[PDB]
Amino acid sequence: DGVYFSSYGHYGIHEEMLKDKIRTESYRDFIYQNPHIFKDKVVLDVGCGTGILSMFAAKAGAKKVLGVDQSEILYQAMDIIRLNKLEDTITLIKGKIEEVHLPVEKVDVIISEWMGYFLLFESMLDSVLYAKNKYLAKGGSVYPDICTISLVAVSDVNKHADRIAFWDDVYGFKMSCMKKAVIPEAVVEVLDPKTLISEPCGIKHIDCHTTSISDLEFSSDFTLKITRTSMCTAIAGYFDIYFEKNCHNRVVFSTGPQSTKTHWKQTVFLLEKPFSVKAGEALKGKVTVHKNKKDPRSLTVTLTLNNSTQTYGLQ
Amino acid sequence: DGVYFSSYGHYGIHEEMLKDKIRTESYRDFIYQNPHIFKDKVVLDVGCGTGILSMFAAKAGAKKVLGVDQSEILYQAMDIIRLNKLEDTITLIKGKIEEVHLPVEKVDVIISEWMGYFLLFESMLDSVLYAKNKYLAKGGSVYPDICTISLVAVSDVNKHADRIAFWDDVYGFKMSCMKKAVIPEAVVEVLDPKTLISEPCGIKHIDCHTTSISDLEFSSDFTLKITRTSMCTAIAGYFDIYFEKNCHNRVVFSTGPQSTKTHWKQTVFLLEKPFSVKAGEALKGKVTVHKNKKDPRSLTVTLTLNNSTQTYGLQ
Ligand SMILES: Nc1ncnc2c1ncn2[C@@H]1O[C@H](CSCCNC(=O)NCc2ccccc2)[C@@H](O)[C@H]1O
Ligand SMILES: Nc1ncnc2c1ncn2[C@@H]1O[C@H](CSCCNC(=O)NCc2ccccc2)[C@@H](O)[C@H]1O
Repeated sequence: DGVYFSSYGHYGIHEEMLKDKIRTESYRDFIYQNPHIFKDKVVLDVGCGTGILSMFAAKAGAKKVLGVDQSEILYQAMDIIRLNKLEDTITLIKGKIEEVHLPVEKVDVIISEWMGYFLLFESMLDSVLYAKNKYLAKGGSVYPDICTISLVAVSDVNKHADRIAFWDDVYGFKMSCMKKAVIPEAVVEVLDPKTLISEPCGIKHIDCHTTSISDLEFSSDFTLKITRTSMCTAIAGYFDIYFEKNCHNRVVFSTGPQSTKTHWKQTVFLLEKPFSVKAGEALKGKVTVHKNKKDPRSLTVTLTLNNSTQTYGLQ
Repeated sequence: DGVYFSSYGHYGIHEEMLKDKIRTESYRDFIYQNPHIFKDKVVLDVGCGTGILSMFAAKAGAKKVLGVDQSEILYQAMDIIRLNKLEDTITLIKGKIEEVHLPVEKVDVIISEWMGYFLLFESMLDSVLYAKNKYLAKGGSVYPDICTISLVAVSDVNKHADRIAFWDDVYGFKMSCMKKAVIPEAVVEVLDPKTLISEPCGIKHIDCHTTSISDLEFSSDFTLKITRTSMCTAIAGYFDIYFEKNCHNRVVFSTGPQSTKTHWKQTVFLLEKPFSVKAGEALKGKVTVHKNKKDPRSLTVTLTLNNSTQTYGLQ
């Protein structure tokens, strides 16, 4: 989509992503501490951006790195690779991974940073799975290989009031009809871990080696173990990223609220009707994640909890 | 423009603007403390958004309020006015102020919140001046009536290094070619007032009663009185808003770094080549503000200082 690749044309998003130390050091450590994965191999960097994953792979001893991006950032990547004198190892190709012509039939390794808010926002894993099905050699590997999504309950009456009740009295005037636009929009924000009132519950496990495209729309029945008697005002979502297959030095990071903040923050679903929970309670709910019918890069999250159902949107 | 009015269709920008207490209380105080300006008058709210200025004017005793917005937010304004039982005083009209049909020939008062980053970003004052020339009755008033733009010198080597030098060494790789995209982009951020190294210099005075459209593209020769021997790394811009004409209770707010933060923050122009200044020095420069030839809602700021010239863009 023209709007989608246009946004990634600007250096601003690439600066934010590169300055995310948890993200950037995790990939750096994965590659530098497992050079047996890259030594003398053919590597495909899907959505290479500025191209630093391709340069990591070269440093780790890749025979050949193919960096692919549809964004205009690829022209910056070309200059960056030339500035670093790596043009004999790294080839950059402008286009969608779905339609570009590659100068090889097969690659030994696919690496990518495809993750959106709540993991699946932007639907870029579909592109990586296209690349894997078409190009990954027999016995090849895709990294990161394992991803999880988790939910956790939140009590934060003040944050709820600031976003919702706010619209009841604005300098004496009623603006209550605005609440209808607010509730269905998922909020991307850093969550104070003091406001967590449950143990986390895993709602999705993905292995990029065995997952199909169709698996990326899913339902889960979840149980949240309530740890604090309180008013439940929201459910928050986050994701964990693992580098595992054939690793001597496994790497993990979490985007959860108990972990150092990343640029992905946490995804918060505000409850239209907050409700009381008790420590020890097993809170049962159902969550379904779909691609938005209108824009398949946008997500729909359907949440059933406390005998009420709300659908939330990520952009 | 479709992109422009689309952005103002979402409640998010209206929430941010309404929660800016300095902005919102300034307009509230102006209207509530000068009701003689509104009593039994016909009022035009140009770009009414959620419509709360129209409701302020009604409370202050307006005979008739016409709220105009091209954005889809106008449908929310219609519901808000009905919820407050003000539909007999306030009429909302969907369209551009340049082309809508008004049910009156003339209005006594125009009120608007048209100000962008560095005052003139988005070029919405052109629309307010259209409305004034077409609709303002003989002896009518436009608010806010007086605006200034100021510049101030900054020393912040660390912030400069974080935005510019950062690209020289990214995990051992050279990304110096990215600096070319960064320098020309004006930064909108809250400036630490401890990093100011000059007295402010006014570069523009606008009275909305007498200013022409053509006056909104301007040049100024400025002098910054340096107060701290230091490395000058940036020039910051901000603006002041006055309610004056026929006021018994005059109202002012500043978006400057010595004042409480607003959603407009400050506009920062990073210098490609920081240079040394001395306390007592009279630093002479020239600044020109133009509409972007490609998109006239975008600004071009041409800065000459220390015998070097850089053009900066606001989106
Ligand atoms: N179908 C597609 N075909 C081709 N390109 C596509 C497609 N879908 C999306 N894209 C691009 O994918 C990127 C995603 S954002 C990651 C940038 N890469 C990056 O920082 N690498 C360095 C790095 C450093 C440390 C840790 C991780 C990564 C954008 O540039 C999109 O334009
Ligand atoms: N040519 C045009 N014709 C018609 N509408 C146009 C045109 N150019 C821009 N617009 C609209 O102008 C608004 C600017 S943003 C201020 C919203 N109003 C607001 O908060 N009022 C309440 C308030 C409270 C306290 C203090 C001040 C204000 C947007 O909604 C645009 O869609």
